[PDB]
Amino acid sequence: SVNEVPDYHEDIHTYLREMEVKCKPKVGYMKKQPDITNSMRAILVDWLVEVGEEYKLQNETLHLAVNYIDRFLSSMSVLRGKLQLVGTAAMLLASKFEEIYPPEVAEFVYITDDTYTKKQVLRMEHLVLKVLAFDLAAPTINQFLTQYFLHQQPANCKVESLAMFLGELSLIDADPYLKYLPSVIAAAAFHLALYTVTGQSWPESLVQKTGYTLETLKPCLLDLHQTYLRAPQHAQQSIREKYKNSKYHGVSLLNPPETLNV
Amino acid sequence: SMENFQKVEKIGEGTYGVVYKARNKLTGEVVALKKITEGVPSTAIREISLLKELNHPNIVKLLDVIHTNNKLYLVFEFLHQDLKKFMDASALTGIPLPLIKSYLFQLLQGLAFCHSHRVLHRDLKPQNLLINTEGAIKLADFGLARAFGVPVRTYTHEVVTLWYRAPEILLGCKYYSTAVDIWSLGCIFAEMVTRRALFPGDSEIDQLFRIFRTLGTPDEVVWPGVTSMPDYKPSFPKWARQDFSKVVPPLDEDGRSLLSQMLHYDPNKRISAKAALAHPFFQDVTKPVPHLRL
Ligand SMILES: Cc1ncc(-c2ccnc(Nc3ccc(S(C)(=O)=O)cc3)n2)n1C(C)C
Repeated sequence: SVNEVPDYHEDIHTYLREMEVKCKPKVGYMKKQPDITNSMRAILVDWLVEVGEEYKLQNETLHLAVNYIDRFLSSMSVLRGKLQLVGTAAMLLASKFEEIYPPEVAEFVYITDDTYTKKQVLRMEHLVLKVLAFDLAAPTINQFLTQYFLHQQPANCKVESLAMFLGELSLIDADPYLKYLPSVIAAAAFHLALYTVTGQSWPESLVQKTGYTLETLKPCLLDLHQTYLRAPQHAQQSIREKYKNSKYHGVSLLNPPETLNV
Repeated sequence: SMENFQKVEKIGEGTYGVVYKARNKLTGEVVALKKITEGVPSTAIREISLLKELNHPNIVKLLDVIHTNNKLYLVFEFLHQDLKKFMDASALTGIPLPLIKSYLFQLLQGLAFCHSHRVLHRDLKPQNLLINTEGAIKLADFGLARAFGVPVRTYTHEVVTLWYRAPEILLGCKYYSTAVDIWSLGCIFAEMVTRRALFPGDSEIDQLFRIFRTLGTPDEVVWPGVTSMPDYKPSFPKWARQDFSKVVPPLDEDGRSLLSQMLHYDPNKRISAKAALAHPFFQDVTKPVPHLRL
């Protein structure tokens, strides 16, 4: 269908592969932040997940906002009392980029419980645009996932939802997931979802599209499997809650496989 | 910042803001400056973020963004006029066919590059297609553009200036894609030949009926799924499809073939910009300068 852009999907994929390397956050940044930690970031991202539920935002919007925050924090030292202001301005920018109907700024002030003023949010918006040099069209896990889903034989809604869920879980933990590119996390999430639901594996057609094999995907895959196995006990639960919904075929209620048999 | 720019004159104006011609005092470069609540508007965020990625000879170049507490200036390479002005200035000459062909070829290159980079333009009217004195034509005003995913996801409905809007938008389809932009360029190709808008409707229903009167009212055979579309009405008059040679009489056989593939009802069958580049209409394409002073 033209909805799958047959004449452009390969150009687009190549382009996104090229951009994900250029838009890549600094793997080591959190060590160099004097005041914030991986756990404060996990809290912010989980809060953004809820904000997205409350305002019925697209998953793509969430992923974009996390990309902005990570890129921002890669050069800008931020105190803990200001982390949520960065995150709010990021979600605002992501909404204006990606949503048909972004929430208004007042709504973004209101969900911080008036921790910050409208003026602070708008000043932060401009700072984030300046630091990112307006480079907002970033590739996400989601953009690779939707292309990978076209290789299913045939389409399985539980596989799709579960792959999204796993991609989303990766956003919460900077360690380990800052070290993996979006295309790779999506590939691991897709393989893992497909295997959990159908018993099948990363297809040969996606080896041809991406150049990735279960061998190149193994490190990410081991990380993701652990994250999946431990998800019920993680301090942050908003993604598990969200993916209970029938919108996502209740996939967070599925049991992870005990082993991968790689 | 602005100390190096000397404004020359106003050239343009819509909701986005205002555009001036200006000059860089140090380099001599002539530019267009576009000067721009809920903070930075989404149209400017989209325009700037998308244009930073799109460097191509048939896409207007964004040179700089000057970002102040108070104001935002976008600095573009200067082009002399829009295609609308040029069509009017060519009133009783017509536009020579080598120029029409060159313009369409360039527009298709610019568009294919947009689509290859996951950007839908969504407002390809002649006012957004800019020409210079060297024979170039370029896509401009990416305020209404969007970065798409593969496959596409529901986006803003009722997009595209009405005369240039594709039937799948007019009929309210849940999804639309790259084919919307090809529909517009098809309308533009016709218009370069006649100097008159092909489908000058005044409402959505009148736009549809004008389309139907020229191309036939579509049915399941020509366009599967059409009778199930959200705004399709089984009461729609049934007009016969009218010989393409009557649609744009001066067009030869190759021209007629390409126009018909750009104005195909089924967005699945409509030609892509990339494939159109190889159409036999362009066998002899060159890049002449425009025949009039700009
Ligand atoms: C909205 C916008 N953003 C940037 C431009 C833009 C960029 C570069 N060059 C020009 N030059 C120009 C435009 C129109 C005319 S006209 C109406 O007098 O024929 C004459 C010169 N414009 N634009 C255009 C589309 C106004």
